[PDB]
Amino acid sequence: TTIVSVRRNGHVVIAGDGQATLGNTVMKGNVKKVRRLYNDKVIAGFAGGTADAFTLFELFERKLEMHQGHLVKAAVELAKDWRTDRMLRKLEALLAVADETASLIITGNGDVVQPENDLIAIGSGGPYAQAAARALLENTELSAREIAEKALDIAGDICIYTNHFHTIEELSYK
Amino acid sequence: TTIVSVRRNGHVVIAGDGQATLGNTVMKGNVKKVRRLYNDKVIAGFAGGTADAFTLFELFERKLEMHQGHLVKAAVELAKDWRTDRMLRKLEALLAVADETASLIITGNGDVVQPENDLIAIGSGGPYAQAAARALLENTELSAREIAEKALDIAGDICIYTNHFHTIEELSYK
Amino acid sequence: TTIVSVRRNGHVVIAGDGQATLGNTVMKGNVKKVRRLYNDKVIAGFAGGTADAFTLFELFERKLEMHQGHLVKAAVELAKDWRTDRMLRKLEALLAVADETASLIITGNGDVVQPENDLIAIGSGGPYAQAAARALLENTELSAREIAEKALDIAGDICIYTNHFHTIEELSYK
Amino acid sequence: TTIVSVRRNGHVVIAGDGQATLGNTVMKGNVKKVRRLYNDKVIAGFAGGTADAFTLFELFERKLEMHQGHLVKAAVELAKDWRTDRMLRKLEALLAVADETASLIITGNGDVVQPENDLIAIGSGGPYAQAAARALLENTELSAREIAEKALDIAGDICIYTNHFHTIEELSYK
Amino acid sequence: TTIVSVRRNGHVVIAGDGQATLGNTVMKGNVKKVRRLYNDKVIAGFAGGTADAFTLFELFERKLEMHQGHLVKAAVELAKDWRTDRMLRKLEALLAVADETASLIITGNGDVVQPENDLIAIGSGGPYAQAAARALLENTELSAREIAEKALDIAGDICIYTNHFHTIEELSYK
Amino acid sequence: TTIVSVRRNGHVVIAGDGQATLGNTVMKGNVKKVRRLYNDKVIAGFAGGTADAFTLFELFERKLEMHQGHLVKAAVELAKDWRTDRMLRKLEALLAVADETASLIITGNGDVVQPENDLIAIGSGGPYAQAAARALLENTELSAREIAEKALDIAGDICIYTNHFHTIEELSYK
Amino acid sequence: TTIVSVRRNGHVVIAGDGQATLGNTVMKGNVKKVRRLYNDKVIAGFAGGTADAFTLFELFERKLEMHQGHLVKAAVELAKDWRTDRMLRKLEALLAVADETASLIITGNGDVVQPENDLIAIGSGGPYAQAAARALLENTELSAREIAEKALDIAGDICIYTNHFHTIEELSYK
Amino acid sequence: TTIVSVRRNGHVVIAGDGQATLGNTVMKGNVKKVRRLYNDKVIAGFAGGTADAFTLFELFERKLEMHQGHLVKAAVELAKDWRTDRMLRKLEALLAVADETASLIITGNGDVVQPENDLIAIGSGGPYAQAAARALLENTELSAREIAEKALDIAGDICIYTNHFHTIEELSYK
Amino acid sequence: TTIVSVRRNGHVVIAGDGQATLGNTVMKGNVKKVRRLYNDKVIAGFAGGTADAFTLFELFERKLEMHQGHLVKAAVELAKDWRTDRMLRKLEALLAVADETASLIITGNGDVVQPENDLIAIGSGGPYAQAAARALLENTELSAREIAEKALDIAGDICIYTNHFHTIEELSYK
Amino acid sequence: TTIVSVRRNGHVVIAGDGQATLGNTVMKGNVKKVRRLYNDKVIAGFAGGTADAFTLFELFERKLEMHQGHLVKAAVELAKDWRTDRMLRKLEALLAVADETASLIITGNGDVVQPENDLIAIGSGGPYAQAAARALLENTELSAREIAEKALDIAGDICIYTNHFHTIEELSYK
Amino acid sequence: TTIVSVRRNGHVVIAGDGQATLGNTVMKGNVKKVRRLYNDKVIAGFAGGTADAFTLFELFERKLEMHQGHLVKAAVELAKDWRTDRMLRKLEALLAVADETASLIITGNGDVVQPENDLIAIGSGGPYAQAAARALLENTELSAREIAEKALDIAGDICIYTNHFHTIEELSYK
Repeated sequence: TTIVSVRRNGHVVIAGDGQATLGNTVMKGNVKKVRRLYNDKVIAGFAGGTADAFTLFELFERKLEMHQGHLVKAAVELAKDWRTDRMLRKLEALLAVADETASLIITGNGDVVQPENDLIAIGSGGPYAQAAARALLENTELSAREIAEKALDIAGDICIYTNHFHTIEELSYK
Repeated sequence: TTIVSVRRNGHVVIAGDGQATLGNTVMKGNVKKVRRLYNDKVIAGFAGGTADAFTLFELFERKLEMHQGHLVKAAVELAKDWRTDRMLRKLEALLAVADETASLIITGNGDVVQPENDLIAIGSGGPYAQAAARALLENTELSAREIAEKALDIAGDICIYTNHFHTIEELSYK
Repeated sequence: TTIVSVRRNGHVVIAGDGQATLGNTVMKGNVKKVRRLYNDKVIAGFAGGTADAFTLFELFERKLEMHQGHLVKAAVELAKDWRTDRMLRKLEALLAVADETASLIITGNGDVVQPENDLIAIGSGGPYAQAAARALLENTELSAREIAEKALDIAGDICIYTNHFHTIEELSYK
Repeated sequence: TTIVSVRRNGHVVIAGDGQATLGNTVMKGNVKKVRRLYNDKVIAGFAGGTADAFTLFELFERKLEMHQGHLVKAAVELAKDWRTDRMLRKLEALLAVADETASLIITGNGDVVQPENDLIAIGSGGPYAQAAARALLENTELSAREIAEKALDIAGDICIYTNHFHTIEELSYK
Repeated sequence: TTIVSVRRNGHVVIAGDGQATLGNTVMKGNVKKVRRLYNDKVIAGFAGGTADAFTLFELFERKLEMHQGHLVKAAVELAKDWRTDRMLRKLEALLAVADETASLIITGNGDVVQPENDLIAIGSGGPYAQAAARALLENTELSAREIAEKALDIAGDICIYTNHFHTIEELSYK
Repeated sequence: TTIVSVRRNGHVVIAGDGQATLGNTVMKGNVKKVRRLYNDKVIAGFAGGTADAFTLFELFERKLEMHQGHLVKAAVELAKDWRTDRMLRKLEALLAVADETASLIITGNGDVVQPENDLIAIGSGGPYAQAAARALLENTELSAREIAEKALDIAGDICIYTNHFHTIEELSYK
Repeated sequence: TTIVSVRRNGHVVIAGDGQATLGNTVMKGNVKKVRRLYNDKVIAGFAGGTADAFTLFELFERKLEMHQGHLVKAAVELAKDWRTDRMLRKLEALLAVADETASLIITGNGDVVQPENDLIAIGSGGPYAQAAARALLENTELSAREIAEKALDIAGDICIYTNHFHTIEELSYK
Repeated sequence: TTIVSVRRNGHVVIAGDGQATLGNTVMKGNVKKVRRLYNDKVIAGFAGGTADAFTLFELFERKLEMHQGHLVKAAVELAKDWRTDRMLRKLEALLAVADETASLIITGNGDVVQPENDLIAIGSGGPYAQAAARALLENTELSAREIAEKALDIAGDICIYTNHFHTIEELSYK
Repeated sequence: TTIVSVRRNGHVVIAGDGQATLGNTVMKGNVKKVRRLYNDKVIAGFAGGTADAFTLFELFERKLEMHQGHLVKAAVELAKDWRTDRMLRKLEALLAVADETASLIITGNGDVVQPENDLIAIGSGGPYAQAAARALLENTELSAREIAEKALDIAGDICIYTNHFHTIEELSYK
Repeated sequence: TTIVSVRRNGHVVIAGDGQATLGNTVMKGNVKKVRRLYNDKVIAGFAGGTADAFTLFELFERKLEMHQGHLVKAAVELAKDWRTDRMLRKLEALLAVADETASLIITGNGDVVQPENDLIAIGSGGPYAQAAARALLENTELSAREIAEKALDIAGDICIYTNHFHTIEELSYK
Repeated sequence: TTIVSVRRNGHVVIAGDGQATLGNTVMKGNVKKVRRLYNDKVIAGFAGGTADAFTLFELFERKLEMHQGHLVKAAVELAKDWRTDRMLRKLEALLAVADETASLIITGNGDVVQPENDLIAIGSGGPYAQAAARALLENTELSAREIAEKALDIAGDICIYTNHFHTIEELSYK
């Protein structure tokens, strides 16, 4: 699994592969690991069980409604209940989420993190995608969509747990 | 253990072996690993302890009653409760279920998965059956029952933990 | 890694993938795991270190010269020296080899095996390919090349350690 | 793997399965693990690599030539060289051999063993076959062939590494 | 430990050894692992702690009184509370029980199983006894008592955890 | 640690060493591993943590009050609560207890056991003492106190974890 | 495995069981673990592989020839070469040997040991037998043969890896 | 450790870090892992012990002399002696070498490898550098030196065993 | 990870790196491992999960409110609750905290420790920094900020898990 | 850690080192592991976390007030609640305490122990100090203070976890 | 173990502790881990077995004779033979050596390393000493002897396996 997020020129994207591995076998190659949230104003991705993310995504929209869609404050309340609740503590996933404000990562340890350039790269192939996205962002004028697309393909060539099926959700704010 | 599910021409089937292995010995060769659920509208299989599935299948039917028989939504609620409950988390099994709508897999990690062609193959012999079923599904006009039957016999010849005792539950919707 | 051998209608083939994995990382995707031997009379494949097979294949040609190209007798002498020599015992690979006479497997344990229909499938993806090839060989009139090619692609879709880069060496005898 | 030897009413037999396992996968199901030796005077079986037994069986015939077909003395000389030679010490197999004189087992540790009633049962399913053969030999008047056949089928139903393909070589001396 | 149950000619029996092992030592050789229940209408055995079975046996008689002595339905209710109750879940034993209706096995996983010919064989030496009992039942006219007696003796010769002290409870219904 | 119990001629004794080992060092050599219970009507010993036994012994006396001092029935209720309670399951000890009625062992697995001649021998040196006691019990007229004393000294000379410090509690009923 | 040596009243004996265990299975119950050496002047026993002892016993006779039958000096030369030679170092066995002079143990670590009263007890059941033999030797006038026989039977009742098949070789010197 | 090789526009380079780790400690940060060979016609790098490469590089120059500077044939002769010689087999390193002809990798297993675009990336940070170099080579017109420099810096930011000290040897052939 | 605390001339500081390692890859290089607490009267650092500390730091401020900001007494109450609570016991972190009174360490084992000169150095690079700080503290007149800064850079050059990104919070009391 | 207690000539002392180890590093060398309790009438020491002992010491003074300062009875009530309370059960420490009456040890298993001569020696270096203190107490007329001082220094020279910083609290009663 | 090498102002030194640990026990505190070589022209130290270094240091002098005292070239030949020879490969030690030319480290992996400022720090306490020596070398004018002495004392205070016994060998060249 690999998920990338890039922000450039008033645009931010999130891309993820579709591979689902069971041991040394491929279970499903067209998994949709990216989706939109909060009435199309928020994009998000997840590395882990499908249902574990759907639960965290729904509760994340709840925290956004309490906080008027504030991404950072809602992310802290989600990470707060994730570590706290005995039910949510059992969930194991790596969430990635972004809006026009900023991009950040959420973990099951309760840790909320914003990467240096809002450059997110998670999953088993995350480090491989961060290496490629870091290269293009500093050496090219390519849009955030082209960077996340090419970086995810390179991660699929390297990571055995990542394939080349792609799902992207762009958000333009300019 | 091997369990196969094929969907074709308005028909969907679930087939599984009957071998139950204890270490290097066969404990029972006529295990019924396939059964019907929700008043004969749903077929299902399981790879693991027999009572572990009977517990999960009964609760899955209760999730269908709360969701009016919706397969996907009830499968998530089952996967949510599976990972969450301290008693259900001890269960170790691989569930397979299908209706006229779609086919999907349920796991103890809370992951709900629907394979590409609704082609499910689980158990120690799953990947064996999956490659035989994929070959016939694309190169023959055989019905879903004929594919799951021949694929399960091939997995029994290959997997040492799978035998040729078979149990099938077809569902026709056309 | 996956390697297939099929024999039908006076033709026999050997096909294998090109993936080379290190941990969870793909090292090389264009590895040639199939080659010809004994002045083009024999085709062979290997699952393991590249040089480990080049050493075994070289000595196997020498065993063919002492036995005048007899495949079975030279394979036993190879398997004899393989387990015997303290240098060769350190080698770890799974050999596959065939001629117009028959097809057989050679292992580092000194075990020489000729499968049921001369249908060889080895590597981490071997059993995946064997179930696909078994399905087409009984239900289709496809030539040995079409079976090994389609079976190897199915194994690459399932096995995470197998890719879709192909290398084939057919031998026609009729 | 399972191999049985029974001696009754001037008759002695050796029977074995044909399953050849590779990990959790069946490699070949029609392996001939039983053969004749010393110009049809001796019957023998083996549990292990095919070539490892062909080497030991060849040398065993030469030990019979030096000892004029004496089974016991040739078996000790084979077991003596087996542990001694650095080449033969790498071989790993369980040999079973019998003639009109007596039945005995040979191991890579150099140990030569004659069971109580000349009842040999080796391989992964050996103990399961000895349990059934011991029951029939004391409670039935069945011939040695009928006992070894039914005991081997029972071992195949229990042992996952043993199948129901059979190979037998009877020796009648009366 | 080994326990056998055979049903033939209107008769059904349950036999078990008396060995109680503590590590590599014998703790007690005259353990009574078989007893009668439900006012002498039911026979039962157990492989595990003595007190764990006495608890499950008493509760099994309770389930029989609620269900008017129905063996199958009471076995399900026992397996239901065994897996469910936090107290009973700690118990570790393998129960075997039979009446004039049928014979079945009960486990701590909650799984209820009826063997093919009502032929039960549990314990560390269970597979050894099933191999012998399967041979005699198909090849002899011996009564169920003689089969369980001879099969248990063979299991004691093979299994190091099983001795030759025997306890039997026959039930005749004809 | 070694603890012995012998019953002869209307007398029953329990003897144990006083060695307490921490790794490869002796922590204390005068431990009192034997004591009296239930108003001097019952003698008992323990191999393990001293407070683990003091907890189990106190509850065992409460079980005797509910059962009017019945040894066997109270021993089962203790073994039932031992395995069942989450706090008692953490305890690790080997209990030995006897009265004028019989002698028996209690374990943390919930197993209650009465040896053949009411001859108990537990601890790391138990099997040592058991063979010395079995020899004297059958070939001498020595009283139970003389047997348990001499057998414990023999176990101290053999077991590195057992010393010659002794504590005995005899019960005479005649 | 259990082997005992007792010396009394101008007599010395060596007794051992015949059980040969593989995992949890008895392979052979009539193994001869005791034999005579050096033209009937010396008795010996072994715990381990049968051929491992036959090799050590043969060389031990050669050490006796170089030292004119001196037991102690030849045992040191045997233990010297045992740990020394790269071939002999792979052997794993526990030797026991005695003559009219003294009794002593030989090990694969090169350790030569003569017990207190020339009372040897080795094997998995050795310490069991040693405690029984120590009890009878001090409390009875029984001959060395009666002590080793009764002590070996007690060890077989306790040790799961020791049976009651016996082999004895007495040496009378007076 | 990380080493990169890029070939573009008649130019080829080899770059590597200078970090030398000892457990979790940095031993030296200015290691020269890149050097020139064969009178400035060849550039090479190594991942491993410093002296292990100096030995292999010296012998590689001698293989170039016998083959008149032929890179491929000398690399096979080096890989042939590397696995063969008992002295060289103990060496553990990953060699990287290139000239105007082509670029290739040499391993201690004897395997000689040429990557797809002559793009070599080895060491603990090798995969991270190949991800970035692959991105720039396809999406930029940057020279081979600019790609290897930026890819090595990205690998140093990711890999904990790689630092930002650089050593480069370019070869221009045009 | 490395965290340093120095106290000198009425000043106390806490400095830490920003490296966050996942396996052999750097996850984030700008982590803020130092922060202020209790209305800017207290400085603190942490080595471990970011949210683990945010949980412990918030409760530590509550302990300061109950104890009127007393550092030592509140640190014990935090360490008491840390080891005691089933939820807090799962936390894994190394806390460092200081005020104008003293400096001390808090651990998950419940151990509260105040180093000799109030010189704290924790994390994988702690012992590295501690030896650099000890050298400057005794041989220079440098202020506590200059010591913690230079010592942290030295630990970053040595520790592979520590970088040169720095965060400091000084407290002046004079 | 090492702690010693000696009683002689109307005087009793408790001495302990100051080393606090974190893995293979020294965390703090001046730890006060000895203190006075119950209004200067009781001396005590502890091996473990500092806060864990402070909690047990305070509760120990509570038990002394309930029991009028009786050392033995209060020690039992402390060991009773230590094992019982879910909060106190998490504490891990080794307590040593003494008054003019007697000296004793308290553990987290709930075990209360009085050494033979009231000679306490706990911690990782405890056995080393007990060896030295045992020598001086029987062979010299040295006071209890001189014995505990010299024994603790010897334990520091031997134990790597013990240093030579000392803290002593003498109690004179005469 | 800790060893330091510092070079400054025409002077170079090597200092090491004298502690020798076995498990958790100090074996010897006055070990000489530093010595002179090549007729007093060279100083050296070692971390590991004493005889392992005496063998390596003797051969190193022979490598200096063949190379006329060249430190670097003789160190490579030593590291070459170290990894090469089957006898030398068993040696485990960390060598440190220096002359007026340069300072360098030698390892059993064949790795020769010269640190940045010729500042060597090896052993379990090496990294501790390196951080102290790095602090004084940049912030003080202290001579190389004063730095290595103060740095070694700091490592002994931190490392539990390092003591304050010192051995130094200075070399002045100016």
